[PDB]
Amino acid sequence: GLRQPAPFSDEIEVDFSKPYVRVTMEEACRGTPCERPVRVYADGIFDLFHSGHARALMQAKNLFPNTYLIVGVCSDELTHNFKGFTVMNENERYDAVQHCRYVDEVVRNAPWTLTPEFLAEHRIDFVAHDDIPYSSAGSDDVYKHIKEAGMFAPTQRTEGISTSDIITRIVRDYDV
Amino acid sequence: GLRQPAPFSDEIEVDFSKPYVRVTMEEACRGTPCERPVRVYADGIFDLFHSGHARALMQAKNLFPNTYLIVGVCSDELTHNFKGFTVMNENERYDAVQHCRYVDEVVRNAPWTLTPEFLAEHRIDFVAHDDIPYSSAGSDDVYKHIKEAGMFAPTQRTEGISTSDIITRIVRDYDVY
Ligand SMILES: C[N+](C)(C)CCOP(=O)([O-])OP(=O)(O)OC[C@H]1O[C@@H](n2ccc(N)nc2=O)[C@H](O)[C@@H]1O
Ligand SMILES: C[N+](C)(C)CCOP(=O)([O-])OP(=O)(O)OC[C@H]1O[C@@H](n2ccc(N)nc2=O)[C@H](O)[C@@H]1O
Repeated sequence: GLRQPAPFSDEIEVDFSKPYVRVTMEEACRGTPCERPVRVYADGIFDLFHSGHARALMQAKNLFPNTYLIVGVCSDELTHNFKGFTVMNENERYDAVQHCRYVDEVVRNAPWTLTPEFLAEHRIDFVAHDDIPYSSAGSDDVYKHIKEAGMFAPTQRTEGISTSDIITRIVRDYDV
Repeated sequence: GLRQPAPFSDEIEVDFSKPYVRVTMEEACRGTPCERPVRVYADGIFDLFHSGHARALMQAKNLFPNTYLIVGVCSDELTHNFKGFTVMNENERYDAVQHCRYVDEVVRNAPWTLTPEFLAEHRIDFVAHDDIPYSSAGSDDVYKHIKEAGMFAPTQRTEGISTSDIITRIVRDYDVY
């Protein structure tokens, strides 16, 4: 099956000879050549990595018939600054994502807002995340530019599980 | 890489016109034919499934060059009866193990002590778990017979992470009291 964790982006050599040329939704759905998988990026904190996360990564991996899934995971410094507390530290969250079935590669220290430099450096064809506007603010939606450029592929959240729900059962369990 | 969850054991067509014949450690380490991967079984609760669990599965999957890893996950009733409380219910625990990278198959309602019939029905060659005697009790080690029969392949625990440690950090961080 698989035997080794998904590598960090550092451990893979990319041909910078090939220029950054994206595939359209239409070519991506028809199935790209073996050598040229559609490169999908999904980003997250992935704190208390749970099945809600893995299902999202599963959907992003299946967006197209030949897909290579890159998962960016945000550092503690960024997450603390813009969102709040992490139970698991950055190294533990990098590690958990590496053992997910659907992942092909893990970028550490992922950015909060995606930049043209980052998308070009990782040769990203599409970005996958739920469709709810992510406002971390000074912005209404950090994904707005990605949706506007036609590169956004929405996934569905798994109802009935989340980091907050899990923490909440654990504190309820502890109180009673 | 992979696209679909690891299947549950009931979703897989299994040829029984094939006798239960175990491979020895020695044949296992040399590499079995492509069509006869070494079938390794690892069992657990997998509550708040974390990297220590995943690294145990990773080791079990790497024991031999051509390995098929079957992961047994115990039901809530057994766990509550013999070990203690679960944060995740059995369906959530089953599901999480299905998304682990190293798993080929998942057996639900896994037994507490392995029986000859279970080991035969799933055609298990080796059982992987850490080497600390697991006493649930009326036994000193529920893996005792597996060890004596030569089918036990010990994995190493990942230091510094556990279901308990995680619960403990969460209580410090968010509990009102
Ligand atoms: C901070 N960003 C904007 C750079 C990345 C996104 O940050 P986030 O807060 O959505 O991260 P997260 O770790 O909460 O979720 C990562 C991904 O898993 C998904 N997810 C999470 C919980 C859940 N029950 N179902 C899900 O499908 C989210 O929709 C998201 O697509
Ligand atoms: C109940 N049994 C005997 C049928 C199954 C064993 O039950 P358990 O309590 O060892 O289950 P568990 O979910 O705690 O552990 C599952 C597997 O993960 C391993 N594990 C757990 C935590 C950790 N930090 N490192 C690990 O390597 C355990 O050694 C075991 O091999």
